[PDB]
Amino acid sequence: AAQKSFRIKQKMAKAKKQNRPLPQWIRLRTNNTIRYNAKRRNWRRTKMNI
Amino acid sequence: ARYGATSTNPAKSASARGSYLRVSFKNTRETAQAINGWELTKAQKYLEQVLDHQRAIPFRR
Amino acid sequence: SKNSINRPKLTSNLHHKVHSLNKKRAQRERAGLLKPARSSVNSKSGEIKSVALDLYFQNKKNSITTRTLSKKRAKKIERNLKYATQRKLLVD
Amino acid sequence: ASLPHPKIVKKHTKKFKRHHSDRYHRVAENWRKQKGIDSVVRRRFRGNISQPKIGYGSNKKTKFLSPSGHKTFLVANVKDLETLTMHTKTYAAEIAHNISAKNRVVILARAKALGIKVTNPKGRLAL
Amino acid sequence: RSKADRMAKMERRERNRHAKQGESDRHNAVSLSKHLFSGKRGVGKTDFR
Amino acid sequence: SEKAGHQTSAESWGTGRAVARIPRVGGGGTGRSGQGAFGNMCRGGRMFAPTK
RNA sequence: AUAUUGGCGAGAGACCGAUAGCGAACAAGUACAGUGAUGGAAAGAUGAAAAGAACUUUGAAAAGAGAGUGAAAAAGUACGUGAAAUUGUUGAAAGGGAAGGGCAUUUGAUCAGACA
RNA sequence: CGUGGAGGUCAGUGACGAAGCCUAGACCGUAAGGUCGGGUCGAACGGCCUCUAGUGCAGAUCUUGGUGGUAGUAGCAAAUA
Repeated sequence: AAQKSFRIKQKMAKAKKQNRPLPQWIRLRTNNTIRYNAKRRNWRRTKMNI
Repeated sequence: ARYGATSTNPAKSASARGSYLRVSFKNTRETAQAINGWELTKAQKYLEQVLDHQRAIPFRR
Repeated sequence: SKNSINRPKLTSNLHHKVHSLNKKRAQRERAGLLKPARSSVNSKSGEIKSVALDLYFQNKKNSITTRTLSKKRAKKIERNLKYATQRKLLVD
Repeated sequence: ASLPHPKIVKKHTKKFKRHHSDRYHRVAENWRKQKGIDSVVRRRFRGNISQPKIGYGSNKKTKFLSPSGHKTFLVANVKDLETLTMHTKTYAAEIAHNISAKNRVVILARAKALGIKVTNPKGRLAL
Repeated sequence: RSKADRMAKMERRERNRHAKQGESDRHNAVSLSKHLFSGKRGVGKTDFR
Repeated sequence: SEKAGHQTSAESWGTGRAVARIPRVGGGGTGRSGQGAFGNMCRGGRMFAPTK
């Protein structure tokens, strides 16, 4: 944890950047099937296994 | 929306609906049957009395 | 019974039941909920029975709403009736 | 009027329901022979349902006649109907369920013209 | 933007009625758990107190 | 496909388990785990006598 | 000349039709699980066109009732059809520690057909 | 008797409504089943002669899914409020 290595921090940064709900303008595109972020993650709710 | 059975004139009638409504179904069936066929103002008064514990909803089924 | 062997119990209940049964039946018959006689002009014996058609002609002649006519079926009956009227128009 | 026939006797007017078709929804009313070795229905005990057997076969002189006294024939068009032109006292045309209303009025016109009896003339007609 | 908010709200119905705490709850419950069907308990120790 | 219905890793749960003894998928966390696996009667299992 | 369950490009089928066909018709080897080797799903259908219900009104709001679009909301992003189990309401009926089933008939309800 | 697909045929049925589903409305068959009426539906489907088969379920502590009674019940009484 605190006193990380950089590799872990880079993967956590990617996880933070992916911690995004769906942008609304996506839903308005033609022939859109994506409705929710199916790959959404939460810290208490599913661990990322490093 | 399609209502359930209906046996009254639509010009002289009014409808209300609540769907997917998060309240216990058994208790709601008991309280709705307590005011079936009642006069509307009398039914509202009775329900306000039920909140006030002066009268109770009879639980039949 | 075993406490009142000298009163009819089953027979009294059956008399009461037949009385109440046909009082209820006569109440239904007087309100006209029963279907009319086969010879009546209001009967449909030998003719197709349709809830949709009956509601359509009841709305045209101008309530019961458990028996409901959909706007889809109402439009279909209007279209079919236009066809039938055109057929009678070519007949006459 | 129809071709003369005796009384139409049905030796078993009730339908032969399946054994426990009433007890269970999963058991349909379509008749099935009870194949159990200890089936009281198959062993034909007293007080159980009757099973189909050839003794209930209808009279040959009357086996396919409707109560009106005609054998029912399914017609889909005028061409099918005209095969009963010479058999009008022995056959009554029934209009298939999927014939549309306009084709039905054509069929009724031809049938009345030839005198062929039509079983369900009321049909899809909502004149 | 109102249409977007309406569609986003009208989508979550099935996930909410499964109490899915949002988009991040994809916990799956197995069809049967083999530890629950212990077997023939009473010989030796058993699988739970 | 001859691998149709066979690719699953599953084994029977044994006797005395108050369940039918059909092979059930191992592992966990997927809903597929614990389900009948190989038989023709089973959803996802092989067909009886795969067409050759 | 031979082999070819791989790769690349094609053409077919008396094949399967969303519990089927590859595990995967869909952001499927995904989600998820396991320290790990590995295991591994569920999930297609509004409508021709979003025209996805402006506006009024009740409600804190979800929504409701009107209105409206649409051929049809008996198509309202729970969306083609919409079975059964199971349930609500209405109408009828039965019920003195089963219910169901067989034969027959009462009663009530319902209902088809025919012209010397 | 019934079902999926194939060859032939009825110049078969079908948006004036195919299939499907619902229906104490009807008819034929000893039966498997077949036929018709009404409602619903909305785009395909039958008869006959044949061909073919992944062809018919009440069960297998069957498989997958859904749903009940239990039941508004057990219960939500550890950590002073």
